[PDB]
Amino acid sequence: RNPDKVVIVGGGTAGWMTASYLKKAFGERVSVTLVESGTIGTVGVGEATFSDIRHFFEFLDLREEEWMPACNATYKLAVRFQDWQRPGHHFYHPFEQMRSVDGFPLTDWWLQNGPTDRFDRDCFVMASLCDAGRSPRYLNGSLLQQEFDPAGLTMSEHQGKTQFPYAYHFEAALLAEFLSGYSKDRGVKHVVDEVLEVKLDDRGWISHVVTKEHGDIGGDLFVDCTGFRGVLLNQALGVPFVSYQDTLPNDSAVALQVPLDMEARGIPPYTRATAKEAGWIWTIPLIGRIGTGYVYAKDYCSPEEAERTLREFVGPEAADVEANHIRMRIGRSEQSWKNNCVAIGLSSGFVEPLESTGIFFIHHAIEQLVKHFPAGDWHPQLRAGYNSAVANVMDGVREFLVLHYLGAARNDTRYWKDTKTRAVPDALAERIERWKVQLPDSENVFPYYHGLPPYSYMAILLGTGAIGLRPSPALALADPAAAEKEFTAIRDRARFLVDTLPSQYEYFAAM
Amino acid sequence: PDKVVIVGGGTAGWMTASYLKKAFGERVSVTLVESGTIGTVGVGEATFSDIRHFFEFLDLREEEWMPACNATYKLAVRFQDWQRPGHHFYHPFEQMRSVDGFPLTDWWLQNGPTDRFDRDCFVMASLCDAGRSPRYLNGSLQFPYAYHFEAALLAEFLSGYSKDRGVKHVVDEVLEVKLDDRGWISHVVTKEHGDIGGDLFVDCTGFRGVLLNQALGVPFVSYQDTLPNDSAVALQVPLDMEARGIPPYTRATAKEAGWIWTIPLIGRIGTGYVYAKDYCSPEEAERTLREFVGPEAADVEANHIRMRIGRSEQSWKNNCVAIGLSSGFVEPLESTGIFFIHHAIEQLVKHFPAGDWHPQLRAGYNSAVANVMDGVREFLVLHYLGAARNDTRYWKDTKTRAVPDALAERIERWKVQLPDSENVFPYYHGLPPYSYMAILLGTGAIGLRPSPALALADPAAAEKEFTAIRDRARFLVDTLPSQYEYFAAM
Ligand SMILES: Cc1cc2nc3c(=O)[nH]c(=O)nc-3n(C[C@H](O)[C@H](O)[C@H](O)COP(=O)(O)OP(=O)(O)OC[C@H]3O[C@@H](n4cnc5c(N)ncnc54)[C@H](O)[C@@H]3O)c2cc1C
Ligand SMILES: Cc1cc2nc3c(=O)[nH]c(=O)nc-3n(C[C@H](O)[C@H](O)[C@H](O)COP(=O)(O)OP(=O)(O)OC[C@H]3O[C@@H](n4cnc5c(N)ncnc54)[C@H](O)[C@@H]3O)c2cc1C
Ligand SMILES: [Cl-]
Ligand SMILES: [Cl-]
Repeated sequence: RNPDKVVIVGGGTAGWMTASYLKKAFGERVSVTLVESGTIGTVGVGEATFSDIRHFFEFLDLREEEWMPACNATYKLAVRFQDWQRPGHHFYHPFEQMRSVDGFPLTDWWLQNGPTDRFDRDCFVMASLCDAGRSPRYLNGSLLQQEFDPAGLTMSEHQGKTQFPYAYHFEAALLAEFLSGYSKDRGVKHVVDEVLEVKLDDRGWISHVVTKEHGDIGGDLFVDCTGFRGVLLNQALGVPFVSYQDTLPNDSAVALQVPLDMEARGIPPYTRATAKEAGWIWTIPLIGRIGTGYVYAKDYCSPEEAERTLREFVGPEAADVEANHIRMRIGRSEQSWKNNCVAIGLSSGFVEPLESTGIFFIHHAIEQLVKHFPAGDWHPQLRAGYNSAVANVMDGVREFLVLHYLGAARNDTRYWKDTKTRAVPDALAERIERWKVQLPDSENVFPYYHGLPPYSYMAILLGTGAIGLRPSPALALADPAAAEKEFTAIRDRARFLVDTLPSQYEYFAAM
Repeated sequence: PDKVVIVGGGTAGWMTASYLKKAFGERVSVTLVESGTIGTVGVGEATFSDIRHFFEFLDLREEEWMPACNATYKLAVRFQDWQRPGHHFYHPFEQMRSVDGFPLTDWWLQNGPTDRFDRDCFVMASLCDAGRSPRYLNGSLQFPYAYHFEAALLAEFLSGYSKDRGVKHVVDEVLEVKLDDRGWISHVVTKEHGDIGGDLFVDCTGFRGVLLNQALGVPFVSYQDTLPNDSAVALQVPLDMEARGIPPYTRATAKEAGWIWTIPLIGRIGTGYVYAKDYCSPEEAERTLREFVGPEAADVEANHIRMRIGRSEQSWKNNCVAIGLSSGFVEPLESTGIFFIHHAIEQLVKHFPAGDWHPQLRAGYNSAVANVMDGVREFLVLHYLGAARNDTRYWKDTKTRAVPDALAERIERWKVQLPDSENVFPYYHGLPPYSYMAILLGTGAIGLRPSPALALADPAAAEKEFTAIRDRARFLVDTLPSQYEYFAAM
């Protein structure tokens, strides 16, 4: 009858997303205490989200009016992949549902007889808005419809049935500060101190966390949000961490924060991923500045050269700003939940920000935490269900990311030559063989949930260009009519939206 | 044009012929060869949640085909006496509702109003108990309801539909299937129409499997080690449906050595006894069925059937694809027979070999077909593993029989975790997570727990949703007409 006590260790994005979500879900029925270090800094990045993100704010009962201005937040409709196939060309991976004609996806029709040479513009409306720098909403908060006009879906069904599950760019520090206010206004205890030790009982479970100036803080469930450190799960409980470095070599990153005149430049409604000599560079647009970073493998490029490459790429306005060098831990823990300790965030695992899935992992974890929340005698099946769910999301996204590099047609430097000599898991090698003949569907991809629908695999395959696809033979005998009218309908609405929608700065100037 | 030759014309063949001709047409040539001495099986009266998409693909409105086939509506399947004598529950064609991330059945396990989950969580469960029509007397209406109909009448209707679009029809005996060098099919030899050749051959010859199983020697994987029901005896009983109404559902009444189906049609009921030989002989299986229906079924002829339970090792070999009973079959507990056909012909259009036969296309089709069979099979075993009835030797053996290691493990999860999208059969097999919920909750031999989180959650949003369902049901029952009144008007 006494409220279960949850102790959260870490004041990063993971920690406050957990505290606010847990407190919103259970209210005063659950006591939440968040302990964070005052000397240890947060990772400083993580500023683009995934198609899942809208569900998180809806669960928190937060409208865009309340949180977006305080975080310098902007809209994200897609990820623009630049120069991944050949110099000077780009394609979008949009957060938009794939339309089908007579049981066949529009991309399959596009392979038979597509209008233009860009699959993304023909099959996705969002690709036209991105190329025009358009805001998804008119000057009155009206989404893609001039006149005005919610939904109770879970996270998975949101990104599965919502036609336009767009995302956001935002400052990772401002969001954490906002969620700290959201949490503390709902009864979340805040303790700023260092956790010196994790005291375990006789049976190996966490008894309490030993702080320096606040004594022993105990509880029933301990949540590790200490980042790459893994203070509780990896260090204290000794849960082994498995690396993904063998399939995804990128281990390093260097990032800047560049204040720019977001007016002459404009605010592009997407994250850009420009392919480079030893990796790729991200461009995350915000209100007032852009967040840019070079994700690379240091075996192909020195940290010194990587920073200079990044500064040249942005230009003179980034010549003197501080550069943040990060050594990434790529992979995941063998299990994210052992005994009474569950890791959420960088402590659980991480893959390179190629598709901005970092915050997605956190969002998925806390949702699965509520779903598999213990209150009785802790049934092993509950913990097993959580660990398999979290691992499948990680393992699935990892396949999707390797596919980016196996599909890349770029082949100039040693880094991009080695991307095809590197050994892949046998599972993905077989699906690629299936995908060459049978364009990816719900039955030839990774079987368990991992946030990626078939049209995502379609977009990366069609856009990166090295893996040749074919249109299914049935479309050579089908009446192309209906498909050509669907192609026309997409082109028509796109032309209407581009000519009627405002830029983002215009939208954000109108409060 | 690509030449497709279909052997067999008993629902499997005509659904294939009409679907292909509507999908492609003129750019594909279809020839159907059916025996004029060998008949259809000839049952298959109830359908599944997929069936509406089939008629929509054929561009057929309900009024075009339903009266011609004596068709009625199927809102659910009523499982009777599977847990205890006199108790029943429904497995409806209605989406499960979610409150704060948890399915309504999970909330019901925590603090449900009534002792009947189906009445609390499903609206149509109230309509079934009240014998309501899903449509008003003026045609008004996610509810993927199915149909009951005469399989014989639908076959003739589709034949007309097929031949009205260029499907070449031949009535003759296929006496031989001649194989070329590779082992593919050159042509089939008829009795007096000569050889009929083509590029693709479709085996729809039923349990015989003349083309796939006999001519090409594709092995058959038996499911009888986990599903012993191998026999069936069926009747067609003309009735004054006005007196006792037309139920908007298929009933599955558990019996001493199996179960009995009751399929309501226009002017008659389709009913049969699915059973296992070791527990019941065909003669007393007939006796039981007649006593179950009554004096109205004392003189009507009885159709005895030896069922082949399982699936072919592969349904597509070389240039031959088997569709229907030739591909595989499981007992009609959930009416998945025509669903298997509808799925197969849809996969056939998807994996159509208009291109010069890539092995990956054939591999994809066989995987889709096999997993639907394996998934449904797992779902049907759950009916018997979950059934609390324990009176006869037949029902006691359902708890000592062999159980797939995969099933046994995810059952142990379901007892705690409850069926979701991540702990069921991971590939498409027509059954959503809420279908598994209904069977477990209804049959009652397998106990379940609510999620421990719901003990700490605010019930307000859930209690509101239960009330919203009961209110909508109360209104619908009071305003909707009988299913009989509906068809009597139209
Ligand atoms: C280069 C890089 C780029 C990224 N890009 C993206 C992106 O584009 N989109 C996206 O969604 N995600 C991205 N991510 C991931 C994202 O940044 C993280 O998931 C999130 O921002 C922070 O997760 P975290 O709190 O676990 O990490 P951290 O910021 O490291 O959290 C650590 C917290 O725990 C505290 N702490 C640590 N040890 C102790 C201790 N003994 N005692 C007390 N407190 C302690 C620390 O003080 C700190 O508050 C990126 C990550 C990196 C490294
Ligand atoms: C007891 C029982 C109950 C069932 N209940 C349901 C239900 O409730 N709901 C549902 O959806 N499905 C049900 N089914 C399945 C359903 O009956 C079938 O899916 C469908 O109705 C018939 O499939 P078929 O054409 O492959 O079989 P068949 O009817 O046997 O087709 C055989 C055809 O091929 C011809 N033929 C055979 N050999 C030759 C030859 N050498 N040469 C030329 N022609 C040949 C025959 O003349 C015949 O026309 C049930 C099946 C059984 C046995
Ligand atoms: Cl990321
Ligand atoms: Cl069936």
